[PDB]
Amino acid sequence: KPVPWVEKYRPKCVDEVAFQEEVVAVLKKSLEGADLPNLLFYGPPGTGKTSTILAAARELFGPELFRLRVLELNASDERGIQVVREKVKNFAQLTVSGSRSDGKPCPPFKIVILDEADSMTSAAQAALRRTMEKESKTTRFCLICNYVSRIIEPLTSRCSKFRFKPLSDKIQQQRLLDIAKKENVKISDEGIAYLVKVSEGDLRKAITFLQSATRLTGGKEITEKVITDIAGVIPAEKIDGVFAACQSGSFDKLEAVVKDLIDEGHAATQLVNQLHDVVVENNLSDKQKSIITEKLAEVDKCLADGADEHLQLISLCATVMQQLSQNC
Amino acid sequence: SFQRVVHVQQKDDGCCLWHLKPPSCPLLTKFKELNTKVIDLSKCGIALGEFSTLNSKLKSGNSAAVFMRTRKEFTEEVRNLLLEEIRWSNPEFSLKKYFPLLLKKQITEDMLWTEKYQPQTASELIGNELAIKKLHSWLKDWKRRAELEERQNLKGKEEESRLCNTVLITGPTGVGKTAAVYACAQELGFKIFEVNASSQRSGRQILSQLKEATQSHQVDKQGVNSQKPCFFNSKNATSLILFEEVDVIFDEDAGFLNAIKTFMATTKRPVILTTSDPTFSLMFDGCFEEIKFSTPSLLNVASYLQMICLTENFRTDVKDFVTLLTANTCDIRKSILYLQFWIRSGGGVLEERPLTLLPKCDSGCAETLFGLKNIFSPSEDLFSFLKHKITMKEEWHKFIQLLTEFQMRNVDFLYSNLEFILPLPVDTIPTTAGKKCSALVSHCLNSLSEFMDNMSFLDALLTDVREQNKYGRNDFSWTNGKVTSGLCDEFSLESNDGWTSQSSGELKAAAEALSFTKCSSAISKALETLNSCKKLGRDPTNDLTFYVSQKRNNVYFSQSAANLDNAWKRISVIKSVFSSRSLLYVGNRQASIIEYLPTLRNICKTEKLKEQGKSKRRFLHYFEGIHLDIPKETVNTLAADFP
Amino acid sequence: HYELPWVEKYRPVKLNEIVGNEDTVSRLEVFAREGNVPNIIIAGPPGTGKTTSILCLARALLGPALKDAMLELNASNDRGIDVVRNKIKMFAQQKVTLPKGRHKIIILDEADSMTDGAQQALRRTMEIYSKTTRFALACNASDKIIEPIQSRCAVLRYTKLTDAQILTRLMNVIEKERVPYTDDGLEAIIFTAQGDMRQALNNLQSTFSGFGFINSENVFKVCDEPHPLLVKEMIQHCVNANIDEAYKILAHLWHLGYSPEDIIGNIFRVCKTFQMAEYLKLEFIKEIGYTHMKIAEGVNSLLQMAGLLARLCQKTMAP
Amino acid sequence: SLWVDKYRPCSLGRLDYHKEQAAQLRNLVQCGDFPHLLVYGPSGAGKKTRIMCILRELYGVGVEKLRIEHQTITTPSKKKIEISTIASNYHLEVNPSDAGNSDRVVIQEMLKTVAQSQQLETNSQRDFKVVLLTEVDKLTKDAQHALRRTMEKYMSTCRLILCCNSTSKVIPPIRSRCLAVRVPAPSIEDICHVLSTVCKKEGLNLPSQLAHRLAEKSCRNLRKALLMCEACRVQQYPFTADQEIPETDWEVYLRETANAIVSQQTPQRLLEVRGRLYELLTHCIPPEIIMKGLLSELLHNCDGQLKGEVAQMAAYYEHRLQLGSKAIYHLEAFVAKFMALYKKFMED
Ligand SMILES: Nc1ncnc2c1ncn2[C@@H]1O[C@H](COP(=O)(O)OP(=O)(O)OP(O)(O)=S)[C@@H](O)[C@H]1O
Ligand SMILES: Nc1ncnc2c1ncn2[C@@H]1O[C@H](COP(=O)(O)OP(=O)(O)OP(O)(O)=S)[C@@H](O)[C@H]1O
Ligand SMILES: Nc1ncnc2c1ncn2[C@@H]1O[C@H](COP(=O)(O)OP(=O)(O)OP(O)(O)=S)[C@@H](O)[C@H]1O
Ligand SMILES: Nc1ncnc2c1ncn2[C@@H]1O[C@H](COP(=O)(O)OP(=O)(O)O)[C@@H](O)[C@H]1O
Ligand SMILES: [Mg+2]
Ligand SMILES: [Mg+2]
Ligand SMILES: [Mg+2]
Repeated sequence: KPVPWVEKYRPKCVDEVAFQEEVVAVLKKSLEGADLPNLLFYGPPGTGKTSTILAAARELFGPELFRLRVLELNASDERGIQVVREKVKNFAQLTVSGSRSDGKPCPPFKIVILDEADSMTSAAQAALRRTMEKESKTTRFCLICNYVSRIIEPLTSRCSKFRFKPLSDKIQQQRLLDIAKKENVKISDEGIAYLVKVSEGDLRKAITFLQSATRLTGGKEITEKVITDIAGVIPAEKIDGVFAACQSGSFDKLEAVVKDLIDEGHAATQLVNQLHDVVVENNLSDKQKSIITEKLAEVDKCLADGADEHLQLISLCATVMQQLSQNC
Repeated sequence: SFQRVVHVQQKDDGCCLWHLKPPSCPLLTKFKELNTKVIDLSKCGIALGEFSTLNSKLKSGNSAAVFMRTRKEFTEEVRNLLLEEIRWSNPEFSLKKYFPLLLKKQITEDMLWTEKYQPQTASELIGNELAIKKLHSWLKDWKRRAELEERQNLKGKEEESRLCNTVLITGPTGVGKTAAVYACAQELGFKIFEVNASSQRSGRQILSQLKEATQSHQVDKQGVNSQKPCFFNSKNATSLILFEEVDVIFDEDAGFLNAIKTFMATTKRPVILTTSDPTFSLMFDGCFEEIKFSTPSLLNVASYLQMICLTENFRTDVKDFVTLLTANTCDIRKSILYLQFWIRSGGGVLEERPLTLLPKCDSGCAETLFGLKNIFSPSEDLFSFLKHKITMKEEWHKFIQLLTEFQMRNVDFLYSNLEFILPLPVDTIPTTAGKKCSALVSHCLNSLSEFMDNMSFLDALLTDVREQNKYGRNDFSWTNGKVTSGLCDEFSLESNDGWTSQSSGELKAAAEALSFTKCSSAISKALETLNSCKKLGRDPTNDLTFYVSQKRNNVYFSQSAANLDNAWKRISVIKSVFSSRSLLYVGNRQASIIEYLPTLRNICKTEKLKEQGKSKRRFLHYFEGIHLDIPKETVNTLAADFP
Repeated sequence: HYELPWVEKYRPVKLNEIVGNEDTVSRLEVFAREGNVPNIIIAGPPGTGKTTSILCLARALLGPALKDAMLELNASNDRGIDVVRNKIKMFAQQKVTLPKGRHKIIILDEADSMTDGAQQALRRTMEIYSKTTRFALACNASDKIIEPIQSRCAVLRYTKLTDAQILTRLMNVIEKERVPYTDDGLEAIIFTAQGDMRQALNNLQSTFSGFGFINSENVFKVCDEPHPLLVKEMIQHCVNANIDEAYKILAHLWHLGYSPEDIIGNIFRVCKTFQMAEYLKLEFIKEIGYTHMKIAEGVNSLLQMAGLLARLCQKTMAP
Repeated sequence: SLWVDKYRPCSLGRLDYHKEQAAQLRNLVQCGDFPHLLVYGPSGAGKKTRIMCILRELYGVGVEKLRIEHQTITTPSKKKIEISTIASNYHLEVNPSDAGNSDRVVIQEMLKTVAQSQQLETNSQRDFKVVLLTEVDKLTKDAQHALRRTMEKYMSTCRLILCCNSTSKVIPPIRSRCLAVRVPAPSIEDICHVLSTVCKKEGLNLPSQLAHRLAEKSCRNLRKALLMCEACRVQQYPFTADQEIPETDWEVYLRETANAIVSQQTPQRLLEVRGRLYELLTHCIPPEIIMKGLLSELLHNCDGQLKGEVAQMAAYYEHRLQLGSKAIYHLEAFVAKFMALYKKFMED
């Protein structure tokens, strides 16, 4: 029966998304003419691209025709682009007559909101280009991505491009305070600030983690322990213990440290992320930073490949220990 | 309309990065001018033999050797000598009880050797003895029941017996399930009504055409009754239904399983099912007596194939049919058909081998089986080619084509026979001079490590021809692996790639050949100095020899360097112990094996230890005392040791 | 008046004109001479002469009764489940009078395209009816054939034709067709057809119909491969560890429109017969295969090609 | 029904450790809109016990009455594949990684069957059927993309409970929606208390120091501790202070292989270690386990300088094994490279 939090407090219409000035202005200009061009939104996640395009779809159409006249699709389908093209062809072939009692008839074009458009190979991108050219005046395409450089020349040239700069910490802290006071959750500022810090500037992960914490510990305060164990973030004491173990130069306590990390159920990818984030912002030499970062990249490739966690972390910590103790 | 697709960016004033300028440092302003001048190809012509194995001289008279072999029929003395030679090769074979039978079978041919040497009697079958005696006893009891029914009819005018009306037979392909059924039926005079997969067998057709075969008599009971009506729709003899390949169900065969279940319920005549799918024993719901055909012993079938060769008046050796059976996984049908094709083509190689344990031997069957004679000269031998140093271009091409022909089958040829192919001694399992000896051992070990590093590189970072672990996971796993082939006529419609198959095959073959050539050359130059160490008085040959099992020395070459019978008995052990009722709900699979199985083996070994001590009888009853219903054979298997 | 293609104009009509795979063709010759052919499955690369071999064997076995006692099913026919159930079984049950030792032949070309249900049905109708009919099937990848048919057949292996054989039959066609040529054109045609007689004959007919003279320039103007002298100069620069000239020539190749796949294919084909040391050849082959799997997996840019160039250069300058 | 199963807790109040975690899970299911649960932690931490506990707190008592069914489905390459499944009228549990790289069917079509079964079944209790995909870490990237789109599409009909030992191979859009349940391995005193409770419920009185030795030998694996306690109960009726902890038999086989490699350095010993490793692989033990065991066994004998090099070598060849197909090449090549490193290290 209920809905998740992320789709609940998204803005209902345009002009309600803060921190954006010209994107919403051009969107309102396009909506006043009742004609949305082929649209491309690029920006880091948790910024409001999906919220903006869904608000524009709700504004131009009616809410009873909002779901019937839009189609959300993802480009990471496992069966190639044949299934995606057949779904787009089926959606564009089907036409649903609509009527609005507000006074404005619905525009004839249908909306295909396609997410993760930057994970697309060039052959599939050209196929999508020819699909969009086949339905130029009957279906206006929406492409969602973080990196516009991955989209090849023809689709990028024929689309209205909009950049979404991620929100500041104060704005998302205020929005999370509004969420907390709206949903009757007892909240201190420190918890919301730590949520913003562990979400890494993504409002979607912050909202999801807040809803997860307030449903995991119902009718109770939201401490830092629950947020840390829900976001998956390794405690900083563990990271400092890793750094001290590598600085010691003893392999036995190194093995004990990684065994403690593994037996605590801590993910190796998160340990690698935190280790890299601490290594690159320290007073280490550029040679040490270079070798440590190269080993971090190789180990992260091994992890995404799917090798053993314990051996990968042992090797990365051995490289870090040798690099740090070489100067000693 | 052509509206403006404006790139809109929230470019705020500042940030020192929106409006950037080219760097003023001298390195990035010293752009080298691009040159497009390549060499001209019109002046340089491609000489003959540059990119190929083209040579000016051509061999004439060495090839195109027609055989024109007119084999003289063997006399009694030479035949008896071959019989005693095979008897000394296989002392556990009753070779006297079969030779009049095949001699009578042989006494301008239009038969395949599968049907020319078709076993008329079940005693003429080879291997699977318990299964065929079980089937023969079951069908003899059915004959006794039919004769008793006829006696009761002539006079007129069943838990203790436990005669279940159906045997279900399961085993590998070509072990002789249909041969066993037919041999038993002809020996006891039954009449088989066969339902094949080649025929349309839908439920209404099979019941309305074959129910009265079971429910009623035979109108023709004397005369021609050893004939086999294959059912299709476009002394007295008793009926016997047989379903060949029951596991093969199409969409046209609508309701076949319900039909044979009605046949199960309402029969008065024997019903036999034959299938090679091991999973069909689980899916089918009914009461049936189970018979399993195991894979027959390699030496017995090898002696029988040598025997079929003898009755066609050729002599040969045991080992070549051993590796022939190994390549075909002891499939008797495939081996018999290839043996017929091979014998009737006049033979491959005429080499004499005087053995006592006389005509010339006909070794070289497995070489032509893999197509290696189309690559090599008839004077060339495989291991002779592999042991010596490869220098010429044509020898390199022969090596690459051999490895390519073995790479499409995902078989590592040089890896499996690595002991017998390296220039090192191989024996069956039953001070400055020392510094130089250890240095030689170190050099040999470094070469071996380098080669095996390239082999790991080849498996990991090179594409394989056939995509490994496609339907099951990797080898030695107890999840599944009974992946039956397809059963629908609809096409695959897949989007697989084709180029990266023969491209990767050439790549892997070339890399494996070059790595093995490097390793063998390094080992050769390492042991070129072994004579100096032998003169010094110290012999490191005990540390250089290779210890390999007896079963891998019985073949000329192996497609695998492990033991598959070992793996089969293991996989049977884990599947049988973890099919018990209580332990059937352990879901975490890896955890289940590495935690439950060694502790269970420890429990079994401790239980056997307390039983050998003449202790109380109740110490046997821990397994039954926790309601852990494990069969005693597997408990005895778990209680032996860890290999 | 019609120009019959030289593939079909000069197809062999006897089994003694087949070049390549001497042992299997000799056994097919003796089986056509004597008779009682087993159910054969001939597997090999495309173009090596499998269809021609089985057609010549069927012709020499049958003779005047080839129109009646032979049934041919190619991939362009139906070959469905009902076809295997009705038509093949009916031909097997058909009564045809033939001399002693001769059986009816049901040729089933491209058994790879035979669906697994049709194979599952074809098992028993291959097994029982062997007294009157025989089966001659042909494929490329024998793994696509289900294990029961391979159990029910004899598996004959066809290999890639050695370059001497394709040269000899190319010279036979040339001396029968008065083709003006040089030896450079011979080497270019043999290069463009890697053990493929059909590709060699088609390329030869195409360049003779296009330009009328057989040299290397015309052949690579019709076949339009990346030129093997350019790839040889690539490999020769990388032997000397000159990344600048090698990347110059590869940038030239890339700007001509050659794809990554045939570029790395041509690099491997030239590098296989290149004149260098064995260890350097092994490391070059290993790095070429690694880069080729990278192209296979989906990443195929100039950066990967130049990276392979850098690795090949550095394998020489590093011990 | 061993002590790992007879005395397995089925209620959320029975969990003696992770009491705050159990209370949080109970409070989550009191809301009635719990999301997909990605539960991770090392093997033997109790993930299966926790998901059965939250299943019993979620549904009625009928989730104990389970059944075993085999499902056979068609590959897109038109082949039939069969796979076991532990299921009930309330929940269905299917391991999807038994299909090799063809896990995408066992992900998608099986979820289609659960969706249509939930559309057919009605019991007025809850509006979803829990689908439990144990060992989701071993799924391929293509299968995990299929998993992602299926959770995006099938969320209102079924709820997904994924169990894994690591979220490394798990693609990040999967973890962006699933609630993370980190279940760490319980501490030494937790194992001692669980062993004491189990032995007291079995009518025996074990000492504290034997339970502590068993907890230290088990390496924070509760199931291994329970099984070793059961084996010790087999060995001796009283829990003596000199009770020998039953060592894992393939573990001491691996230790003997470690003494075999470290003892003699010759290609003959390399072939003997190869044969022993083949014998150990034929027991269906996964190759990463022998990799980790070999690392832990040979790191005792090496000095402090060689440990980092052997560690990096082990990680590199473990990744080569995971990328590869036959584990024997990568494993034995690690044996060979370690053999060469050892021989060139003790010679100087
Ligand atoms: N500036 C903003 N104004 C209003 N809501 C915002 C703003 N930034 C983020 N949000 C909210 O943050 C949540 C997540 O943003 P979405 O638009 O759904 O996803 P996203 O920003 O496109 O990132 P993705 O989809 O992962 S690439 C939604 O509930 C939005 O309403
Ligand atoms: N044990 C055996 N002894 C002697 N000949 C055998 C034996 N097994 C098979 N054959 C020969 O192989 C021929 C065919 O065997 P089949 O019984 O048809 O094989 P199968 O057991 O039916 O397996 P399928 O039908 O291919 S799944 C027989 O006619 C015999 O010539
Ligand atoms: N060994 C050969 N000797 C002589 N001519 C050959 C040979 N192989 C191929 N040819 C020629 O190439 C033509 C086509 O050969 P095919 O037999 O059709 O190829 P294939 O062996 O059937 O492989 P496919 O059909 O591509 S699967 C023949 O008509 C001949 O002209
Ligand atoms: N609170 C508890 N009290 C006693 N025993 C437990 C408790 N939690 C788990 N166990 C036992 O520990 C073992 C852990 O195995 P399992 O549940 O499969 O976890 P995992 O899936 O992490 O291996 C179970 O067999 C169970 O009997
Ligand atoms: Mg979105
Ligand atoms: Mg059969
Ligand atoms: Mg053909």
